[PDB]
Amino acid sequence: STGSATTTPIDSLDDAYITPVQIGTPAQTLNLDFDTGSSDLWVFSSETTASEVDGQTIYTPSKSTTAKLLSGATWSISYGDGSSSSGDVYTDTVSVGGLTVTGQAVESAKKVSSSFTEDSTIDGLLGLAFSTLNTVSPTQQKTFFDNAKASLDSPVFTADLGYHAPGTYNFGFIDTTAYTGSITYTAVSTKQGFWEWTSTGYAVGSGTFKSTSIDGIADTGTTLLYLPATVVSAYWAQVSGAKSSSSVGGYVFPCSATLPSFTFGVGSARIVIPGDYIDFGPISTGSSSCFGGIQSSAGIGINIFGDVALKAAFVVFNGATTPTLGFASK
Ligand SMILES: CSc1ccc(CNCCO)cc1
Repeated sequence: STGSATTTPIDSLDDAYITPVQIGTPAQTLNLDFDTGSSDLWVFSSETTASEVDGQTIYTPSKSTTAKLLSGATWSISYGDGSSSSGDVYTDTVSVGGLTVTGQAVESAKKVSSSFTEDSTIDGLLGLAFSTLNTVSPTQQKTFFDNAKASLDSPVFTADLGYHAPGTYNFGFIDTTAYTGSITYTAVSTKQGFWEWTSTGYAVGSGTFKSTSIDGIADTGTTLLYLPATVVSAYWAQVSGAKSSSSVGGYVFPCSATLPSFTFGVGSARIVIPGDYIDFGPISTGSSSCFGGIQSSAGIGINIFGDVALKAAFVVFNGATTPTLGFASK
C-alpha cells in the first residue's frame, strides 16, 4: 500500500505545516502537525478542557463506531519548546492520504498548554519519530508509520515541504519526479529515539565549505534550524546589522536586508537553503527588526534540522531494518 497527502503551511511564515488526517468511522478529518521529532498521535477532542479549545477541530470518540477506549492508558508529553499536552487513549481507524491503519492509538487531549490553544490551525500532532519515545503508559503505543510499515510497498515515508506553498508527505514510495539529481543517504542513530544523523559541514552564501561533523535531528515539527553557536555566528556575521538579542530570544536582523544562503552537507552532497527561507519577519507587528531562521542550539542540547532546512530538500525517512535518511535537492 501507499499514501500521499498534501501538507500546507499554517501561516505566511511557514511556522508549521498541517496535513489532513481521517480518524474514526464515519471519518472525522483533523489537520495534524506531522512531527518527525516525537512519537505520539494526539488530538484536540470532546474531552479537552473547554477553555483550552479556541477554534480547533475536535475528535469526538463517542461518534466513532470503531473507537475503543484503551483501558487505563494515559499520556503526557512535554516538548522541547515548553509546550505540553496530556489525556487518555483510544484505538481507532486512522487514514492519511489513502493509507489506512486500524487499531491506531489516538491520544485524546484532556489538557493542552496555552501555545496549543493559541494555534487555532493545529488540531493535534502525528508523531513520526521512533516508537521508543511514545509516552502512553502503562503500555507504550506505536506510531502510525510503525503500524503501517509492514503493509507499505517500501518501508519509507518522505517529506517534501514547500516554501510559502503546499508540499507533500508520501508513505510507502519515493516519487522520483519530486527531486532533482540523486538522493544521498546517510546513517541514522536511533539511540535517542530521533532521526539523528551527522551533517558533513556547511557554507554561508558563496563562501567556502567548512568540513565539520554536525550531529543533529531531522525534525519536521521544529520551525527553525538550530546549529552550534560557532556556525550561527559565522552565518549572521554576513548580515549587516544582525545581532543576537537576549530580550527577543535569538538573532535578529534588519528587515531591509537580503539574506545569504546557507548550505549544509549530506555526505559529499550539498543542500542549499536560499536566503529568503531564513527570514521569519518582524519580531512584533510593525517592527523593522526581523527574526532569523537560523538560531543557536547552545541552550537546547541538540542540533535541529527543522523546517528551514528540510523544506530546501526532498527528505526520505527510510524505516528499513537499519534506518537511514536520504536528502535530494529539488
Ligand atoms: C505550539 S505548536 C507546536 C508544534 C509542534 C511541536 C513539536 N516540536 C517541538 C520542538 O520544536 C511543539 C509545539
